[PDB]
Amino acid sequence: LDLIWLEKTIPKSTSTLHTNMTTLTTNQKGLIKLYFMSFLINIILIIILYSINL
Amino acid sequence: PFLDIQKKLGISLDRHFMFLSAEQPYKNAARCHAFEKEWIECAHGIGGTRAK
Amino acid sequence: MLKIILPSLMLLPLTWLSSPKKTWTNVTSYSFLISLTSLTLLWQTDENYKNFSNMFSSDPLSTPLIILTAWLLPLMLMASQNHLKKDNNVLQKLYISMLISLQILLIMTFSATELIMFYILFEATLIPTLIIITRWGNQTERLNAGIYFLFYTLIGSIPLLIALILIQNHVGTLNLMILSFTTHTLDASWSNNLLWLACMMAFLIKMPLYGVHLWLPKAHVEAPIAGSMILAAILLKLGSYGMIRISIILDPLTKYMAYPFILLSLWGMIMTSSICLRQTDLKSLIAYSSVSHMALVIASIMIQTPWSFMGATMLMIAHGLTSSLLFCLANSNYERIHSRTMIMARGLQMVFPLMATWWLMASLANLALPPSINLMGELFITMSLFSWSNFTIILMGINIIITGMYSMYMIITTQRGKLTNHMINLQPSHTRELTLMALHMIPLILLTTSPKLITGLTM
Amino acid sequence: DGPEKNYEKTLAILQIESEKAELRLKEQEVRRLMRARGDGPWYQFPTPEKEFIDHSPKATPDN
Amino acid sequence: LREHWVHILVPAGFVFGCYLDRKDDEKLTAFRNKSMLFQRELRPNEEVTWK
Amino acid sequence: KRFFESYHEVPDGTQCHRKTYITTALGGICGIIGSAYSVSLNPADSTLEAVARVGRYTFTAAAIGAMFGLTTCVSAQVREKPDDPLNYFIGGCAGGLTLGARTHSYGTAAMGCVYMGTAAALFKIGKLEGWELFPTPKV
Amino acid sequence: MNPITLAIIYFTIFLGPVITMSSTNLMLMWVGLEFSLLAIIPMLINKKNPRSTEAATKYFVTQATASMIILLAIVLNYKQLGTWMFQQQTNGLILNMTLMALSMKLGLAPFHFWLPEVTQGIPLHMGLILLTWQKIAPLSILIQIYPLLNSTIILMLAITSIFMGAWGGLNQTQMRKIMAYSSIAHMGWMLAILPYNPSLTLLNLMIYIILTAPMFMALMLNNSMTINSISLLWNKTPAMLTMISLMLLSLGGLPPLTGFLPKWIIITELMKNNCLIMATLMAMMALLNLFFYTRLIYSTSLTMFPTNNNSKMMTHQTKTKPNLMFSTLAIMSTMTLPLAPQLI
Amino acid sequence: ARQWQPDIEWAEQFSGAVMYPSKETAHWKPPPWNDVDILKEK
Amino acid sequence: MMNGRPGHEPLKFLPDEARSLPPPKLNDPRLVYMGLLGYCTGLMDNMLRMRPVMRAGLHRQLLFVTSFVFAGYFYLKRQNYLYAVKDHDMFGYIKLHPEDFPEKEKKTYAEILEPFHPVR
Amino acid sequence: PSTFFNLTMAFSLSLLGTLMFRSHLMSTLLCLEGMVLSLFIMTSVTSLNSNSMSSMPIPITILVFAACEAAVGLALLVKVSNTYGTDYVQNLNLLQ
Amino acid sequence: FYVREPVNAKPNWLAVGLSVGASVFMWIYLIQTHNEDVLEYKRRNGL
Amino acid sequence: QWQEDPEPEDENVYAKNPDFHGYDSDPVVDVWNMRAVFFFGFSIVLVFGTTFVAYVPDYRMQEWARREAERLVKYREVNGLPIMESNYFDPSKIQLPE
Amino acid sequence: ARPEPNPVIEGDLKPAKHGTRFFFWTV
Repeated sequence: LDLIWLEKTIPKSTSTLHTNMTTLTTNQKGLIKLYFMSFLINIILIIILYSINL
Repeated sequence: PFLDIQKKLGISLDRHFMFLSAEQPYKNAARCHAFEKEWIECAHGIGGTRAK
Repeated sequence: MLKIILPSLMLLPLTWLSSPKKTWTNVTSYSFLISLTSLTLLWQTDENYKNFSNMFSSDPLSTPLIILTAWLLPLMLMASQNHLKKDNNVLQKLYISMLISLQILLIMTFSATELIMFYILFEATLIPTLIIITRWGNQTERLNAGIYFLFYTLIGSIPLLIALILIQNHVGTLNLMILSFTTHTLDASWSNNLLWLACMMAFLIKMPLYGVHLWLPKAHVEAPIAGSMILAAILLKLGSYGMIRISIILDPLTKYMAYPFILLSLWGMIMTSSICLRQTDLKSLIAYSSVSHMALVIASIMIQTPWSFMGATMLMIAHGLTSSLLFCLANSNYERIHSRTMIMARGLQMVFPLMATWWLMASLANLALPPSINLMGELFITMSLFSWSNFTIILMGINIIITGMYSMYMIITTQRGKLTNHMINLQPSHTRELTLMALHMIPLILLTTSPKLITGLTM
Repeated sequence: DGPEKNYEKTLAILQIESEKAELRLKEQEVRRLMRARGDGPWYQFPTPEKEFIDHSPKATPDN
Repeated sequence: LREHWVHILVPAGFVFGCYLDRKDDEKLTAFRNKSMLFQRELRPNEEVTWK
Repeated sequence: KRFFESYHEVPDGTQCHRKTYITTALGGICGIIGSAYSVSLNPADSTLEAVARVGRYTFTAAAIGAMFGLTTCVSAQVREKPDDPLNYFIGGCAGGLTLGARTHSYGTAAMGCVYMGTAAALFKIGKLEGWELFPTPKV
Repeated sequence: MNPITLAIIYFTIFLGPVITMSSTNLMLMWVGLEFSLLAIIPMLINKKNPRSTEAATKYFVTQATASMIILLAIVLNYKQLGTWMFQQQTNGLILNMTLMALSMKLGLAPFHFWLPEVTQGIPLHMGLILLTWQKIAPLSILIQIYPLLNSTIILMLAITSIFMGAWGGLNQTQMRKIMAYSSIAHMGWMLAILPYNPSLTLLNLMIYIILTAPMFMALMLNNSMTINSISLLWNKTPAMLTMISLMLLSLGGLPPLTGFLPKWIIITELMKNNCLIMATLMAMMALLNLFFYTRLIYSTSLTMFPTNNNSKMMTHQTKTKPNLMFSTLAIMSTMTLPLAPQLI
Repeated sequence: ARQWQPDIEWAEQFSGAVMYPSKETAHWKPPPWNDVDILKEK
Repeated sequence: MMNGRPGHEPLKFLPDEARSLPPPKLNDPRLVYMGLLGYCTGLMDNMLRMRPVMRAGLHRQLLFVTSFVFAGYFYLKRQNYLYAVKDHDMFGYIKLHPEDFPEKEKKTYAEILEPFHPVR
Repeated sequence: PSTFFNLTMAFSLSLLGTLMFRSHLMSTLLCLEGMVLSLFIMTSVTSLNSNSMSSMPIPITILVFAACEAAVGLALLVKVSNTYGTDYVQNLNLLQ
Repeated sequence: FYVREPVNAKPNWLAVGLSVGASVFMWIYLIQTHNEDVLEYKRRNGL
Repeated sequence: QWQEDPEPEDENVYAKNPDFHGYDSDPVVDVWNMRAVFFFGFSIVLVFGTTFVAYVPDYRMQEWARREAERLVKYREVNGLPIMESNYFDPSKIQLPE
Repeated sequence: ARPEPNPVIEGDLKPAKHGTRFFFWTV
């Protein structure tokens, strides 16, 4: 319960959770086309966020 | 605006031409000139929240 | 209270301006006197809390600590004159100043009227501590330990920041005096049930609770002796002081929102006490001893009966002094032995006759021998806990039996048995080592003569 | 100096803190009111200036 | 002082500390004799109950 | 939009059908958006491969949506408690589990259960306590 | 650069934000934005290294399309109100465009991809200007129009930025990009309070400028674009190790230092306005930013990384000094907190 | 003995264009110190 | 916020109305802080430039301690005004719109039944 | 009237273009310009039917700034097919 | 001493006099401003 | 392997300075860093402090209350009043609800 | 018709009440 279960749950898990996020969020081609379309997606969603909450 | 260097300096390089009812060349009034006046002499001294 | 503080600040100029050879004595001699000025706050002929000025106050709960915070700076600077005597003359003056700022900040935190003044100063103490642990930490793992000490406290801290700004909007001032004389009764909603957790959780984290205490074993292990003394004696008690002043508000919810922690602490007290029973690193065992004896405190600052509170105030001041004494003597063995292992270094009394007497008295303070404030403290928390539910004696009864076993085992396998054959020969005891101890226990003997001063706000 | 000094000092500290507290709360209510009501000097957002409206007689008649 | 001036630094802090301390008292002087518990008429030749 | 809102209008634990449908849609919508960002950046190799990923993300998200909706609604009826935040937690608990499965990982199910459920529970509390999100400036 | 050209460009890079701020006719605000775009591109390619041309060509396309979108908003307004400037009546979509566009020039949230990459290919110096004297212009336009913008979007871009900035930063090891990521994050806080109390945006900016400007002139004193490079700071110049430590922890919100005030008052203002949902999540991941700040702390100060023998050679030679600005902006930044009430 | 100062290996991790290297990200290599790529004869 | 107030000086630092307010005492703790803040800037500079920390630039040390302080008096003089305007503005509104800020009268405890949650 | 919705959608169709590169930097720099024409046409159109002559300066200021803007854009383009022998965007992936 | 003699061999007598002299102008303006200020404040209000 | 120093041994400070007190290596600083620490530590803190703390008078009023009780118990018993009446705030003052 | 100008706060400035009322700043 000390060491592994109480270190794997609270202290270590939170360590693992975010690292995955950065890895997935920071693994970017670096190509402009990809990045830009993401700008396209954003414009679309924000257009909607306004639309549906008109 | 954010930094009113214009009012302070008294210069008016950017205000004289912001609405249709402003001085038109050769005193040729623009269209709608009958209302914008009526809609901005109304909202003068009354802030926007109450110009709305 | 600006004599306990301004003269303190001036210590920093003295550590820097003073000669490299004379820097140590100017600083230690002067803060001994700084402690003497601190003793003036104890003059409370009447009940009224002494509100020195708008921002600075001292009531029975803070006064017993401000004096301890001022007292340990001398001692901390005397226990770290050995290690840190191999430095470049500008690393020392940094360490000395770091120690000085801790009590400047800690003196103010314990002597602060506005709860957010507590928060800003509360969470500032991490900066000086993290530097002491990470910069001078001997082991490869202090970078890790520092991270654990910063994040566990920080993630708890931002919820308290939101909560205190929240009550300021709800009530209109975070002044502990007013908040007390004003009607702040939470309404047992689901949200309030969260507010309560927000305010208590940050305090519960630095007061190691069974669930979040892994930071303290890791931190004290690689921390230098001065950092380990500060963490055990003053740093952990910052969490207790906070729980006493913050639960003045959130009065109704803790009646039923405490069960989770109370049970976490009492079962935690048993398991933390027990793992002390087989832990090879001595500093490790003292740290878990600190978790268990602090798990008793969170179980008295939550039952909230007059006796609990001053049981808590008695134990916190007492255990603070005892723990340091244990951490200080652990270091003296570590410096000659060069290893934290408990199994090595057996038989020391045969070679260090007196340090062993200090070891024996420290252990008897660690376990509850009766003419000691340590026992009075536990006896009282035990009583109230019994009042909360007669069954509590079983769990607070397995802890007493275990606490006796590990406290004596530290004496039996470190200071008795046949001498280790030939570790690097163990040079005799310095007079500094022995005084650093005497300075810890002579006050423990004197306070036990008149326990009234450290009894808390309740009594 | 005495019990008198701290009792009277603590009451003075409470009056300053009580009065500061009442005012801080009233600010939040006044600031809620002027934002929505726009009837007070704060939160008076701007509209064009009539100092530019041209009231001259335009050659173009009827306007 | 042969570089012993350093000594005064800390002591001096105490003096300024007590001075600044008095300043606060001077500031928090309302209720000097209005504290119900201690409201008394000034005895002869006393212009301040507590200073 | 009058649609999604409906989820809230009828008391919780009642009309699970509509709840599950609505919850499934939201998840699916998020699936599409999520896949889109996942395809726009970190593109695929072939159009089909990416169409698949859209599908994968959409379904997984739709699933987490469904089980959340179903579990929370049912947990309510069975427990005969419509405003007990726990309901949602059980639901979020389940939702995470679906995510875990679709990712074929027990561990994810762990974090998923706790984190996801907690979040959903907070949504219930939020609605119960009238917490305001993205509030208009009222200073 | 023929010193004349240097003057013309620098004047434009400086007339660019200033026209924006001073004018009220939006058009004149747009060309202020346009001049900044034209002036910055020459400096960006000064080394003319292959990385640089990439940087400028991205910065330019991202900046140009956003500039065109801002103009479209002004053109549309002109039809919905004869005025050349946003008013209470403005169609909501008209304002939202301006938010997205201006949030691209400032590089906030889902449009945060260009900044980290241009911050990576430009010199440390032009990095500062690209991060701090080019944010003043767009923010001015937003701060002026705050009464009218949407509280929902801003918050979403705010929260997103905080997250993206934080998460991005954790992985990065190149300093230029760690700063680019921090700027995205701080920029997020700034835009969170804009709808509620613009005056605080101007504090959360200045403090960011008074924090980042010393931090970058520190990175370049030794011109280290790597943490490994900044880690050998202890050998190259030991004194800056102390303040580099505090400024970076100040950039994150830790309480004794000046950096807490912007986060503290933004949280106080958001709770005053009841966003205790949004504010809480922001503060929490704000704590992620300090983790990567402290990881750098570890490498540069709290632990001494191994150095190279050839470094002894650089010690011998007198180190060209850091300008005075470093000090005045390091102290006013690391410790002004005792003077917060006046600042706000 | 003496506070453990970081060895070469502790230092190594901080090299590489990304701290926490991904599946494909690790394949990348640190940017050239001169900021000028060797590129090609072109 | 406070901008848009009647009479606002469009680009002025501290309108003369701020004359009415008391001047900041030169030894105001804050200005004294700014002084120390300054001395430190000076000392820090010496350090970063590798000069004897305290015994060098004794002219600069003065420029610093005296630049920061100079700045203070004239800044604090203003910030003080800004805060003072805030009350003038705030208090006035409380009156001009009295009904909205009505002086309530609380009841004495003898009448107020406050709930008692027994600790037991 | 509708005339305006065609021009506005022209700008959005040009928007969709600049935001979706197709391996030709020149083409993009050419799409970008399609917007400026649409903005110039719309600004001129409304100014003309509002008889707002005080504003005609703008329709042209828009073009003058847009021309230089494009000049800068093309010099970057020439700089790129001097370093990579092509304007193709894929080449622009060093900053990853 | 120094092979490559230090550029800062001696003070910049100018840098002293504009640094010292500037500061003494600051004070004499600052202290003047305060007493002058006090006065106006005192008289502006009743006293 | 990189260049780095060979482990520094810890000196037997007790080999030279056989009167080492544990504070510093050179002897005079040693003596003057214990002659001032035992003194300021023990001689005028544990002694003068305990003297002052012992003489704090009637700390927290508990010396006053053992007399006030005695007069109250003297007064209440002789006048026949209950020694500790069962309601403190008088019932008359309280305005109960209906 | 025209609307009524917002009323005018009147009087003279007096040092702010109790000083900057920021968190714990006696000021």
